[PDB]
Amino acid sequence: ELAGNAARDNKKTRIIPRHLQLAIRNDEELNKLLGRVTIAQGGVLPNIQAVLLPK
Amino acid sequence: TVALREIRRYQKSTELLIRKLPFQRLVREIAQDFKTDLRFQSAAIGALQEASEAYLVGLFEDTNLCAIHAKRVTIMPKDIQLARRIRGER
Amino acid sequence: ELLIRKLPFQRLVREIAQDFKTDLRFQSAAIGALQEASEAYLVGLFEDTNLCAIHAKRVTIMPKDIQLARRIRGER
Amino acid sequence: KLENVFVRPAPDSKRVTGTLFIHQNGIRYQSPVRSDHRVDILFSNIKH
Amino acid sequence: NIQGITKPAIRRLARRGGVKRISGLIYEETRGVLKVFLENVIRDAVTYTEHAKRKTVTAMDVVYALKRQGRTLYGFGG
Amino acid sequence: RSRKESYSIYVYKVLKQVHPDTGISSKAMGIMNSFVNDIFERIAGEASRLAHYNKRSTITSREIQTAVRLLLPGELAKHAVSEGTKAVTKYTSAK
DNA sequence: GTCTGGCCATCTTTGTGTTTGGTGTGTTTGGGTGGTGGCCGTTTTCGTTGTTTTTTTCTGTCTCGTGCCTGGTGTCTTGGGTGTAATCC
DNA sequence: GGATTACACCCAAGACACCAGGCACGAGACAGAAAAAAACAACGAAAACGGCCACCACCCAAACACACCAAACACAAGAGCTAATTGAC
Repeated sequence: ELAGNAARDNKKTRIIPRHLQLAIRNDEELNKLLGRVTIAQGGVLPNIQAVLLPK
Repeated sequence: TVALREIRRYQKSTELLIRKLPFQRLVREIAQDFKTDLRFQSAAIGALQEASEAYLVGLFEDTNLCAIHAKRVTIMPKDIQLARRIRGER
Repeated sequence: ELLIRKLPFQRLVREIAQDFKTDLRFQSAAIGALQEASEAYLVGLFEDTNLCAIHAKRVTIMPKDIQLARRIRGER
Repeated sequence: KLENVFVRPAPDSKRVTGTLFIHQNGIRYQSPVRSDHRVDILFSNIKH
Repeated sequence: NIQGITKPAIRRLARRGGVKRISGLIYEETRGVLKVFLENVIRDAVTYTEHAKRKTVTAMDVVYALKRQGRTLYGFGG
Repeated sequence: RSRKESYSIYVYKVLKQVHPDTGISSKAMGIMNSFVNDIFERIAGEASRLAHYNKRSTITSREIQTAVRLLLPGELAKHAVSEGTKAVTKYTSAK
């Protein structure tokens, strides 16, 4: 369910590993459950630290 | 500015950032120190590369956290050593 | 020797246990093991906090060092 | 002489390369930018 | 063959990790860390292979060696 | 030939049950199969350890339920226990 | 010109499906014991009370350390400038 | 005679991050007299844990059965890697 939501959010009709990674790391309970697993071709969440942003 | 452009570009893509042949040569060089005439399925090398890059990216995230904690933009070897000590690796 | 007082710790443990099932009994060795584990855990956490505080060129440990330590450990 | 050497502690806030000279009873560091930033060290005063 | 991990590749890995500025010794430090990691993982994999009485290292050996370390990997037949 | 089993058809059926107009790549189907196998292994290992702690020769639904409670977080464990109890009662009521 | 988007002209092999068929789950019945249930024992956990005294605490005092502000470095890039350069009346 | 003009290309400067020194105000350590309750010991009561014996439903095991699950590869097509740029600002 969450992976299909994530794939529609990207306007795709097929689920790829990227959407699985986004669904897992975006859900608190799942991300706590799958805390040690790495997903091939899953990537990382977009995350830029506050102090690195330009001024 | 190009640094942030690259950060945005690389947190979007998922493609492997190491060239395949250098990583294969490194793997074979390392493996040759445990047993000669070993063969590797291409999927084994692919899995190793995925795991190694995921590990290195997580380590670089912890290193970035340490560097920001010290109030620095620049990551330093002492940051890496501190992150690896706190993880429980060194 | 254990540093947290034994009876206050017993009362804390009972108070926390009062949420998951009403009117539980505890072995004494259970409370002793809990105290040993808690103190070992806290000492390790203070080690990591001291490492972070020294990293920041300081000598005083502050709550953000604890937060960084728990983040790097992978604690929620 | 040994050329293009930095000294620590620096005699001035500005880090500048200097030349180290061997003399009869010690060594002399001498900055090219200012003659007044000489550091003289006697052999008798070196422990290690 | 450890030189094959060039400086741009480490820069790319740090940029995907969100790192904005990089020292000059980070490259050697990272090469050492990667070498240690790969040494451990390949040693475990080769142990699995020798036990299975094989001369080829399969993907199952790598997956079990990562499960041994706690680095569970999905998508390779696990 | 090599007739090796997987969960691909069941995952596909579940997907079409939740998302009708959405497909899945083969690499994601592989990842989902690995995920199912992993979770199975975790639950079965916990159930085995519990059975051996309690000196029993049988893995029943009580062991499975308490392993689910031990493993999953609060709301997730609650929903999963609800689903499991519902299914067990519906299966037991009929025959 | 910045930036995230909704799309393109071409690459690549994937993704959903039908198909053949066989094996693996499903029905049937029989046996043996594991696991519930009940009943009894008795250890052990909670509960309280008195007396002692170590530990906690409130507070004061002073100083040392944290945090803010500064000069100067190296470094990439943008811009104004000028002298080299030169031909036309 | 001598001035108006054509042309590479160098130096001043801005924006970015850092090590080191200095200065200051406060928050934390240390000490001291005081209130607190942990701890030690004692005795009492009894919930519940460990054990035992019985009895049956539950799961393993055969054997025969048929339908759901596997791979091949037919058939249809996801949307990347490629290059320019709708749309607010």
